[PDB]
Amino acid sequence: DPASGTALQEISFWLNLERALYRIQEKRESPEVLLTLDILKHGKRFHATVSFDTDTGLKQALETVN
Amino acid sequence: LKIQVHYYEDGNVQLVSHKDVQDSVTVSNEAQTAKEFIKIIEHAENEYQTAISENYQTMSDTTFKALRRQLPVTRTKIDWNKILSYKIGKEMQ
Amino acid sequence: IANQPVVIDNGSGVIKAGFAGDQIPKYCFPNYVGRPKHVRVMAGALEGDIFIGPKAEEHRGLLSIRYPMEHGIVKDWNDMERIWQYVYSKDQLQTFSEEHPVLLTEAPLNPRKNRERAAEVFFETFNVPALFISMQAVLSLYATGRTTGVVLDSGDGVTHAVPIYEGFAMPHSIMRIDIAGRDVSRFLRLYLRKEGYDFHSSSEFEIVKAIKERACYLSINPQKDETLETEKAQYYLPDGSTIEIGPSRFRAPELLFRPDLIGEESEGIHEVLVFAIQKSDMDLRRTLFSNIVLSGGSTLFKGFGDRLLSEVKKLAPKDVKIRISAPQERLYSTWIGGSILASLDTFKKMWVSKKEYEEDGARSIHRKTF
Ligand SMILES: Nc1ncnc2c1ncn2[C@@H]1O[C@H](COP(=O)(O)OP(=O)(O)O)[C@@H](O)[C@H]1O
Repeated sequence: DPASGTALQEISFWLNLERALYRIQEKRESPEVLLTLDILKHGKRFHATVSFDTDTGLKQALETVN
Repeated sequence: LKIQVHYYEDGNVQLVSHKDVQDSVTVSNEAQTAKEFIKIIEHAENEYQTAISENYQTMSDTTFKALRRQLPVTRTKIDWNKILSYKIGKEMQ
Repeated sequence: IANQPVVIDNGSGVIKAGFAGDQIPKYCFPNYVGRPKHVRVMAGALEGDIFIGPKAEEHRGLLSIRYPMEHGIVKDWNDMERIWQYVYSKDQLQTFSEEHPVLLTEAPLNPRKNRERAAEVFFETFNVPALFISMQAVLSLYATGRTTGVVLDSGDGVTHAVPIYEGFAMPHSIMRIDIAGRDVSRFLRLYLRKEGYDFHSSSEFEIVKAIKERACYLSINPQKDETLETEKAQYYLPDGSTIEIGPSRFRAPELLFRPDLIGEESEGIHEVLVFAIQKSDMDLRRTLFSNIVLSGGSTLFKGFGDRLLSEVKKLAPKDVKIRISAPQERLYSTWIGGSILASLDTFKKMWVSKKEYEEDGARSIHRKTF
């Protein structure tokens, strides 16, 4: 709820979401996770690979965050 | 033989046609070419009226199919739920 | 969400399965269930009763092989449950039926109860996340890559022709007769009896199938060859005997082009194609005659395509280019088409979710049947 808590709590909450979604992007961009993605791509299994960026709402969340 | 037919009951429809009849005969005599003129006339007119009627006969499947078919080439209605729900596979070829 | 869709191609004679995205089906075996006939006496015997797959094929003598599906219609659901359960065993998939959406091939014009009870079986005993029943011709054309054309298949229990236009499989032109591979084998068994060689055991009908698969051909002229005495090639049984066939090798797959031999008012394969094409829009006949695709194991006889061309030329109108394609994966056409179809992102919106099935029921399947 946008009015739940005081003003500084909600404002700080949006700030927390910004840096936290960047940390999720950090965990996304590691070479180990990319190695698993390469396994699924090299194994002709496009499902988890395309869903890793589309099914995850991280992209749109990061653009609204930005 | 130009023809103009109008009809507007709850709408508007206009038929405009003509046939450039071309025929010949030697002017043999007067009465002979009178009734022979009628022979060419009865020929072309029976021909033309009949042909016009059959043009009206072959119109659901040829002329209109040049414009808009009665049913699609799949001979079924449209599953709007299918087209909207997912792409038919048009992306795949 | 789940792991990956599993394309289980059914078939009245040979089931075929594997994950979507795979190139060829890695798991294929006959669609029969064999349970022993003899008496367990010695201890340490073959434990377990019902055998399916390679083990049932190996110890073929003990079993009393039966089929649970005939003419694309399931007759026994218990054996089908055990077959599907075997597909998910450690010998074939080594997975669970809870993390995989299922693509399921199915023949046209079948009863509603097949889709309904098959859906109950999957979503209830298997509890699959998503089931999707589809046609078979649509998948075969997707496997060849082209898009508009008829599909002539003849599997083990059914045979039909579907004129497909860009994916919309025209439901008003699907001719379907029930004379396929297994029935050709059955008629071959009758002719073998007339030859003198008797084969009547259930685990011997399979030997009759083996003979159909490696000793029959199709005569170009159906009658001129019947009025001659062939070379009468031999055949080696698994037992080690010898069978000289003779005329019982070309008249046996002749059944597909004339079901009068079995005594039935149905039509041949050629008439199924010509009627499937002629019961369509006159503006698409030339396009359909220029694109015919064969699939199904019964289209593997020698001289099949050539005789089909001759027959269709006798039935098609004059000077219309007839073109019959015949890819090298007629046994795997429906499965490869399933691998291409289920591996797309639109398949997520094309299936039926488990939640949806629990909400509406079987009507949801008939609603979203395509
Ligand atoms: N070489 C062959 N010649 C003739 N018939 C064959 C041959 N190989 C297999 N068959 C028959 O074709 C059938 C395979 O078709 P199938 O894959 O069962 O179609 P579906 O899976 O759609 O039922 C088998 O029942 C077999 O009897």
